[PDB]
Amino acid sequence: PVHGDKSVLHPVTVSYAFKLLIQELMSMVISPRLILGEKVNLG
Amino acid sequence: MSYSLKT
Amino acid sequence: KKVLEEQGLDVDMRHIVLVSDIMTRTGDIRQIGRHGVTGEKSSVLARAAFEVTVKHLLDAAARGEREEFKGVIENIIIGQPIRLGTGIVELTMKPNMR
Amino acid sequence: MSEKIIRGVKFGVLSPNEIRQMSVTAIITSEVYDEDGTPIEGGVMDPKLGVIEPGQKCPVCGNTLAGCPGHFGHIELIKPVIHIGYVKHIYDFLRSTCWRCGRIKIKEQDLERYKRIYNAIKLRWPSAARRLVEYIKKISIKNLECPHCGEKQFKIKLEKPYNFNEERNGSIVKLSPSEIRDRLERIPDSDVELLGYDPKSSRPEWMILTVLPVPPITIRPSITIESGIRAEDDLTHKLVDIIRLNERLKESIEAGAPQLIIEDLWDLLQYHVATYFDNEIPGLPPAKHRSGRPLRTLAQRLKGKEGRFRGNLSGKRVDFSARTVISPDPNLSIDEVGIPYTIARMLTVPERVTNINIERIRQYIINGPDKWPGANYVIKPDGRRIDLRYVKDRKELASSITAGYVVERHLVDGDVVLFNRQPSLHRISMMAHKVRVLPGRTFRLNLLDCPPYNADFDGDEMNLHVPQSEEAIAEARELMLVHKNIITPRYGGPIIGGGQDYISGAYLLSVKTTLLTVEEVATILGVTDFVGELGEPAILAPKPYYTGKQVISLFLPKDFNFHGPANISKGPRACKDEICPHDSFIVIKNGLLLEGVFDKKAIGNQQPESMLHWSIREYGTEYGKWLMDNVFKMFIRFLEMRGFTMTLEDITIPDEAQNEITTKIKEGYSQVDEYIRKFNEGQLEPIPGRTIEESLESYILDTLDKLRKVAGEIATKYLDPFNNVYIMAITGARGSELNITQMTALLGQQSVRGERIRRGYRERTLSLFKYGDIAPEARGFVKNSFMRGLSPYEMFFHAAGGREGLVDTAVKTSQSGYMQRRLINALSDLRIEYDGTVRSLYGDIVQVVYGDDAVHPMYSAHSKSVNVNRVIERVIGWKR
Amino acid sequence: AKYRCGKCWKELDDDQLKTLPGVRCPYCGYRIIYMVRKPTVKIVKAI
Amino acid sequence: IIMNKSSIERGMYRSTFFRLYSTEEVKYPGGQEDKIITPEAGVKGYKGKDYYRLLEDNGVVSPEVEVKGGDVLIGKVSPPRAKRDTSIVTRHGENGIVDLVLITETLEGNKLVKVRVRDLRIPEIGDKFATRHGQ
Amino acid sequence: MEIKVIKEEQNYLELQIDGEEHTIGNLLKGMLLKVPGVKFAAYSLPHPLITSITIKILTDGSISAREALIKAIELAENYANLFIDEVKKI
Amino acid sequence: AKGIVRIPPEYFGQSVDEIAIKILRQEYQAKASEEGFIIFGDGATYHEVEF
Amino acid sequence: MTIDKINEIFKENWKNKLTKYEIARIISARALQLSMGALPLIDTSNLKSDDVISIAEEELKRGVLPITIRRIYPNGQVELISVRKI
Amino acid sequence: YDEILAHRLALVPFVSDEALEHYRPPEECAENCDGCYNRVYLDVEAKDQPLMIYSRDLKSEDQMITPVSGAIPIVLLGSKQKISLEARLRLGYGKEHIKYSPV
Ligand SMILES: [Mg+2]
Ligand SMILES: [Zn+2]
Ligand SMILES: [Zn+2]
Ligand SMILES: [Zn+2]
Ligand SMILES: [Zn+2]
Repeated sequence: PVHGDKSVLHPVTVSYAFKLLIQELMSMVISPRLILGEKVNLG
Repeated sequence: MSYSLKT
Repeated sequence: KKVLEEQGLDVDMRHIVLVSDIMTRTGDIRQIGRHGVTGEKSSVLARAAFEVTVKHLLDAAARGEREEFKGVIENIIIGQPIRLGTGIVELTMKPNMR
Repeated sequence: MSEKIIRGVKFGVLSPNEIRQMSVTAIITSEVYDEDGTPIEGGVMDPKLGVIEPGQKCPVCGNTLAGCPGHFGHIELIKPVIHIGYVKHIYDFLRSTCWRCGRIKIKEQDLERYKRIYNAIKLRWPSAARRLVEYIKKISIKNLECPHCGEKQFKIKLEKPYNFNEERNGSIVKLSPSEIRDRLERIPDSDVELLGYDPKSSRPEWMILTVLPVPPITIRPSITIESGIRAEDDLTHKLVDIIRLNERLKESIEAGAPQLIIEDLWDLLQYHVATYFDNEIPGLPPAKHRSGRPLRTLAQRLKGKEGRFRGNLSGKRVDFSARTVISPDPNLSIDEVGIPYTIARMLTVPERVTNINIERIRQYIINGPDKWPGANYVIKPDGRRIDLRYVKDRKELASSITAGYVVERHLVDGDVVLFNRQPSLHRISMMAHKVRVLPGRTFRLNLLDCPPYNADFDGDEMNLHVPQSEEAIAEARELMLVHKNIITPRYGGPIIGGGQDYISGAYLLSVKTTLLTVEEVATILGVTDFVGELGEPAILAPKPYYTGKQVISLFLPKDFNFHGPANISKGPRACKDEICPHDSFIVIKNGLLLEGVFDKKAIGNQQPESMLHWSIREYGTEYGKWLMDNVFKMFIRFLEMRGFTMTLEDITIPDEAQNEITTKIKEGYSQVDEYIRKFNEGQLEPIPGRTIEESLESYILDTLDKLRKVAGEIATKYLDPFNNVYIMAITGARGSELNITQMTALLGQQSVRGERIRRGYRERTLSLFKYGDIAPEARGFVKNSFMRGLSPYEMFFHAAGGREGLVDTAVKTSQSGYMQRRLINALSDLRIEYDGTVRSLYGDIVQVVYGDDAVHPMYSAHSKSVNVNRVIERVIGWKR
Repeated sequence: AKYRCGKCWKELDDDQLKTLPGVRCPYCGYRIIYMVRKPTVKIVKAI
Repeated sequence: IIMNKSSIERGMYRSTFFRLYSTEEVKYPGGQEDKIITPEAGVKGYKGKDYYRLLEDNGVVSPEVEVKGGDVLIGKVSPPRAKRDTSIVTRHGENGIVDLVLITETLEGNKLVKVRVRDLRIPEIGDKFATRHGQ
Repeated sequence: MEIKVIKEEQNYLELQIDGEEHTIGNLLKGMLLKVPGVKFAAYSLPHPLITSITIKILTDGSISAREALIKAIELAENYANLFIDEVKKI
Repeated sequence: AKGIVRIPPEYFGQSVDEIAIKILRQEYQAKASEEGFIIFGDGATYHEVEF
Repeated sequence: MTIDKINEIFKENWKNKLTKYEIARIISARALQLSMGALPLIDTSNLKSDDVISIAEEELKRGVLPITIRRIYPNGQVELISVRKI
Repeated sequence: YDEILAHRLALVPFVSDEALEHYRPPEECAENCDGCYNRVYLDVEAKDQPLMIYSRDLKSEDQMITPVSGAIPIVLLGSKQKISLEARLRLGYGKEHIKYSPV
């Protein structure tokens, strides 16, 4: 929504209620940024 | 399925 | 122990010792709820789910706090496996050996 | 690109520029739709924000509801407004900094030292950092001058909810959001982080609203319920009200008007924004749209037990589950559940086709959805589903499947399910059971499975869940099976065990005087799986007779030894050693039951250190389950082979007993009357430490209790020593000595809250008694029995005494639930490491070693690592 | 189909063809009418 | 408790359960459009051809018929607020026999239709019984 | 009415009969207990809701279990015929 | 380069090298470790490869 | 005795044993593997049940699974335990 | 109601003494091939006063199968009420239903 096509996007499986919570938190001025991580644990 | 490839 | 014994109920002493230890961890007696959960919670989602309020979320946003998903409640909330029981076990396999 | 996981969440305050740049459209107009044209441009229902009806493509993204996340809009506010949820924070941002130069009013060098300490201790000791910042804020608020710019600072007082009125040498001035934002914009980053905030993510002037984000339709869908006009939700109404107020204020200020109405309208717009963020603001009128009902807003959207956290995040509704009334079934194993055919054909489990189970799956497919066992759907490897109801010919489809297909077959015998009974107080209130399909309409539970669920067949219902993945099924089977959890974790002792008919049957079969013929033995043993050699009868001549202990001894292991008393060894049967004329001492040697009976103290549930407990502890839950499945049915079979009833003759006492009871009652009444008569004329020496009128009540209560005990003893002595009621009482099946005393002899003294019944008229309870009477009859002493019957006032006193039980239950359960919730949330994240320590998941140590010797309570011999006496018995008890 | 006037229980029978401004029995002027049993053989098991 | 099955088969504790469905033809004075109780050959919110197979020519099911599942009892259409099918259907998971059909007027000329459906309840495993002493 | 064999040896038989209940099971058990050479004989009803019984026979090896069952059936048939012939005379 | 390669359970019972090379060159448009770990929810084995 | 005698006894006891969680995890992983490909390592003809769970349990019992468990102690020490009897 | 009336009719015992030799037993094919079902009729109506219907009002197609007793009350009819039904009889065992028990 902000970077357009200059960023790489990754898919994550998650409860849809959590996505709804994030969306309605952005409805208020709170800005929740999700920090991703590697699925496969190296070592 | 991941790679985590590096050079 | 005296409260439980008077009613005629049997509870092992190890559970009582553990709850007594966790109740007086920080050098003084702390309420096990609002002051014993939120005191050492270190998590925003779990604390905000304990009591249904947005005050904690607003405080975290104002102070710019960060969550690490170390506990079990937040992982269940977002949908990741917990790190207790079968989540503590790491497996390695050799598929070449049949 | 790779598939990832969520590792953390970074919070903050959303920047107005970031709101502007994340938005797709700007909301300019104030009408929601025109001639039912919701796609009207610039409205709240603009299609660019999202799509909710089934058939439509989003203008922003060529996706339907399956893959279209909501898109946000932005509203450009012309007058800055303040966030109601952040006010306290900006309050601390107004009283702790200079208004002119925008700096903390603490001098330079100590402030630098404080910030150095804070940065050096911020992450290691968060509590110490919080204390430091609160101390800095306190010592900065109490300063009235700014050393940096040499200016005198006034003080600001907070007025609820959101208006700050500063004092400026009189004539208190109301503050506007614009000047507040201008003041907060001047605070440097190095000073805003000293106060415990983050400059790069939560900047204080962003805390003052200039641009407002517009949520998408997917968060506020339009409901077309009641088969009429669509009913919009509260968010759309409040948003459009805010918009229309915005254009009204803009046109009013651009047209020219007195500043008084301008600021009043600004306050109104602020009120709309504040009530949009949160409706239930204290001291304010809640917004009501059309029906006079308060609106539900973002704050109310996440609150209560029906919001997001406790309604959709902590708990949620799941599928593949059922709820049904439960009924008894003693013909099932202790880890089986009987389910009706209708549920079995509705709930399905997906089994993937392999080269090992392909014929069975083909047979399942051949039978349709309506035939059991059968299947409902077939999932092709491509991912598409085929419904077997509309299949033209499934006989060829069964042969057409290969490895890799998925079939959703009906529940079959041996399937693992989760069976639960609310409120689910402890962990074994939800256990893994094996499915058995039976005709009927109720869930069937074994009588031995009730204690862990705390269930009785008065009309209770229970829930059933079906795991749908191989890993979940494997974990449920390997960790949650019923027979694996016979011993409770609260203490070392079995939670699954003999009930009430089982104890009576065991006592009647184990008693010394039981002799069985060959046909009777065969009938008794026909219910079990035992087949083989009975051995020679215990008695050979004159007639071949077996015995109950010989039939019981066929199941005990051939190296089991046990010496202990029985539950009937409490009264005059106490012989305290093996030489007992009664069967009041249990002696087992090398698996042979030589003397003693079975009762609550040998097979009863929740009886630690019983012979059943040791048997389980030494031969596994495997032998525990085998024994409970086999030997516990002969008890019922023999009970119904004999007769077990309850006649009214088991409660009546001979008339010679009633005369003695009456004489004792008269003596007690005379003693109480003497006490009262001598009280009225002094003559009483009170108990030391107690006053007059307190010793009299104690004397009366003591003598009444002694009278009750004596009457109970007299009634017990003259009754039949061997009747069904007495058998049930002594063996521990049902009842107690107090119940027998109340049925056969006087009930005793009724009391409310530990004292005699006193509430009523003045100086008397009822109007049937004289004024100022404290005789035993007038305060609630019942001298009759249930068999004999109660007088009217005795009935009234009994009801008054017993009313408290109908009340206390709800309070007890509510308090228990609240306490358990707090305790669970407190102790949730503790774990046992591989070195024996108890540590939280955050790293810190709670115990150096669990308990004191790293012993699980579940694996302990009744809260003990090992019973050395039991080991010595197990080794050399056959020669004691 | 066919109706029956409600006054005095099984009063009399009327059909669709009685077109009136309101639901009313043409004979006794009663405002409540019921429906007939649609004469047709019905099979019930005596279980 | 244990009950005799033979005495149940003789009709000891059998019972009948009656449920009621009702509908009204609102006159809609605000726009002069009116309701009508007719079948739904071609309508927006159609359900299925077989569902409306029990309705008579007047759109009301006749007494002494075996309804099941979600069959339509009273069939009426609603003007748009494009006619939409708003018909009263039997509740899901329960069936019975249509017991009574009543047609009248609600003091304003609006047609009121009531359909009462009965079903038979035979005692079985899971039914609850009590005495006059709390048992 | 269908029979099947769960286990079978020279001196052991376990037979499951579907379509039968106490009426025949009790009669067969009572007759088997009278046949010489039989050491154990029992019948069981696995579940009251299912019309099916299980008969367990264990002999001492002198006579096969199947032969014992056949002899028991013969005894029962003889008793039934005698009962008919005697009731017809009153 | 160093990476992680996923071996499905259907290719079990064979030496890691050729399967690793096959999935490596199959979709891109080497001594792999003989043992690999297993993650939750998937039966395939993840090996470290120097390709 | 590093820190306590009880801790040494605990570690010695668990040095060569499998906790129930490890057994459950191994069985779950093997069952998931057999459900798709992964032909069994035993003779799947005498088995009473042909479902994947029973085959996984039998394979674990006979000790033919080539699976090792890594136990990472709180101080960083790692221990490798193998389930194959060999 | 129809179900209650059918149950009452089913509980009425009939003289099945000569019918054991002319009708097929349930163990045989008995569900089709007419010749194993008897038919009885009941057509009654009340004119002006309540009327009780007894088992003597059941007319049987086959004359050797009649109700055991003719004085069993079946249903009481109010004014202007009528009943018209046909019932089918067949052999059966008491194991299937208790209405077939002869004792
Ligand atoms: Mg109950
Ligand atoms: Zn979109
Ligand atoms: Zn200044
Ligand atoms: Zn004794
Ligand atoms: Zn009329």
